[PDB]
Amino acid sequence: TEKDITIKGKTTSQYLASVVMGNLPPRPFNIRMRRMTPDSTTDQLQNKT
Amino acid sequence: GGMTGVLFSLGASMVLGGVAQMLAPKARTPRIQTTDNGKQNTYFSSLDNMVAQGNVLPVLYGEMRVGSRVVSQEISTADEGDGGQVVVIG
Repeated sequence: TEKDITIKGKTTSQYLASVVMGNLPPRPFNIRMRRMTPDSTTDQLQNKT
Repeated sequence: GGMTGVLFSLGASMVLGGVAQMLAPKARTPRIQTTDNGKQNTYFSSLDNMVAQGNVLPVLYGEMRVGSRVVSQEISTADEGDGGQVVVIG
């Protein structure tokens, strides 16, 4: 894991944030992200990333 | 050509400007402006940011906090990030 991110705040708007990192590893490589919060079962929780 | 007539001594001809001038070469005062009001700036102080367009790069010799010449000024969006992984925005 390179970096984590956590958001805690009431908002109903499509909010976009930015996080930078220093690409120390050279040569073409691969990048991924994984969600840790399980998907909401009902329609009440709209936490979509 | 053997003799050198007209010796033409120079005494007070150079004193007439002042006596300390022939021991020390004096100093040059700056020009006074009007919109500047009464702030008599000298040639070895600058407490404001200047513009580096076709100008000379100043030198510093000791102490005496100074301004600078701005080369690049830019505003961007401050991204969230520190020297680590703690990135809480709650």
